[PDB]
Amino acid sequence: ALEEAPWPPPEGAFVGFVLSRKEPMWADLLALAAARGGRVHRAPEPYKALRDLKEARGLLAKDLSVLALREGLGLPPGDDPMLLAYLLDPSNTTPEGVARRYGGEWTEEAGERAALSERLFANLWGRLEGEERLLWLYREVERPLSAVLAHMEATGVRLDVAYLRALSLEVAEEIARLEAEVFRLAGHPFNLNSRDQLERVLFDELGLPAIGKTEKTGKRSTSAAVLEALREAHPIVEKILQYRELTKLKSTYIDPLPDLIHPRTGRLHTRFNQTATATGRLSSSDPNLQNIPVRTPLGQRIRRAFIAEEGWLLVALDYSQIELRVLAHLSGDENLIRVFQEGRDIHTETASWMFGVPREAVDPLMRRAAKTINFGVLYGMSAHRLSQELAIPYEEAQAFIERYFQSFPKVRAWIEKTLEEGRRRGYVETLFGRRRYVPDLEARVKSVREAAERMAFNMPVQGTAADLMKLAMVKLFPRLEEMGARMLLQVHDELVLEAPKERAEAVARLAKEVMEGVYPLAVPLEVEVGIGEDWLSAKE
DNA sequence: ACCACGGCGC
DNA sequence: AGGCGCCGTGGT
Ligand SMILES: [Mg+2]
Ligand SMILES: [Mg+2]
Repeated sequence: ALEEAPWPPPEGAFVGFVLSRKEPMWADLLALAAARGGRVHRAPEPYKALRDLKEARGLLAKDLSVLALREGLGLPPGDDPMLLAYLLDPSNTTPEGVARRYGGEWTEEAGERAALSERLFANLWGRLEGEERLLWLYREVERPLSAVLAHMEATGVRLDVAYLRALSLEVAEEIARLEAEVFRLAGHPFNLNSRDQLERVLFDELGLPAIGKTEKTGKRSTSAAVLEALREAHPIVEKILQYRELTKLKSTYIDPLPDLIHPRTGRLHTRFNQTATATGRLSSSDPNLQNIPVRTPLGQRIRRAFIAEEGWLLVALDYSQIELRVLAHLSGDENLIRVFQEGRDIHTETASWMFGVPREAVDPLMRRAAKTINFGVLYGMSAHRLSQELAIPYEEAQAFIERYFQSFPKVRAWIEKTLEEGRRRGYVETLFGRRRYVPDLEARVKSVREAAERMAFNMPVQGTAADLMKLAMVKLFPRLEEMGARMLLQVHDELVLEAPKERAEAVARLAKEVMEGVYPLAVPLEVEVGIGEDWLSAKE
């Protein structure tokens, strides 16, 4: 019943804190408190009081550690019931949600957050009793990873502001050309960013066929699915798509980046979240690195903005084909495993297995087919979309999917076994036992059920790839710290480091070894490494 | 400002 | 290929 004692707290208290805004690097610490045995201790001066703690334990511990690091304090994050909640069920992604689900309330008062953290931790710890695989993940991956991520977020990355000015101008110049042409074809200016105004132009004024409908507003859609089907019905459609692409790039990944350069540090502090996704993959925000375009040369132009400090270099490491390697491991398909053991081009081999021709006879269009099939099958691409993407009949798409499963029958078996297990147990799991609940496999609606089926056989693969990277980051960090090198960015299956140019080569060698050897699979883990003054130069 | 929403990236 | 972070719009 509310025992309130003075600051400082006994060792092993849980902390609660309130920030002026959600982003710790940019926030003022408004209040700080700790709780132990349900006894709450409120700090009189929060920043001063941070020096009394030896670690941050509690909800959003990593975020307090980032802010402490900004302030020159080494306050590592430790136990956090968010990590436990996320292990129990990855739909647990926010403190508000976790309190709602398991008891208590996420409020705006630091003492209450401290008390909540303590009770939630005990509760969730009990709920994990006997779950040895999740507990292994907590101890070997999640808790130690949180300290790595704190350092990554607090360190940040240098941007090339002169380059971004030049890129901005170039893109602005092309947007203006496209804009003028859309208006010339429409016969009058209008707001190209307004889908409502664009709907009226395309379908009422120009009279084009309206295929699809919006999802909730019930109007004629102007989505790329519609426009693609009309790219010939009128030249304005192609210009709209080009304009949309550039404006999305500019407004998302050019215009906002310089404003994200911190006044104190001179660096951009991408935020990393380890309890955000269905699969266990790390997420980033401000900016979201995952959605920098990867197909287009546009994406490359953004990566070029990320540069090393003067006298340093960036080292970029990528797990080549890790999703397919994991699929090979999980399915045990001996044909797929052989491709990788033999160190062969996986798409050329797939093509040559698929088509029963020698690898020398595989032409680029065949390799493109194999590549699309490889990932189509992984991601649950339909025959209809496959037929669009390769520009072949629908029946030929169907045949090509069946040819793949004939060649890789244990991949077919594994997908069906995985769906059966998910339907039986209500969840699927990764190699390490990270678990995702999949209730909608029972869904009545075809669309919703099929989405659940894709999640069911994607999560084991994606989440194994995720935890391999996360384990590798945990293993690598202490070794980099000792070389005076640092971890900066993680996205997809890639890790970006920064090191003094004198030690960049040795750092690369060390990181490649650690990542390739993180865990033994039925196939080799292969890491592509590059070194450069900017991220584009390092990963090309 | 707040919100839901279309649209789009992965 | 395939839940959500992101942008700008239009409503209040
Ligand atoms: Mg685009
Ligand atoms: Mg929405």
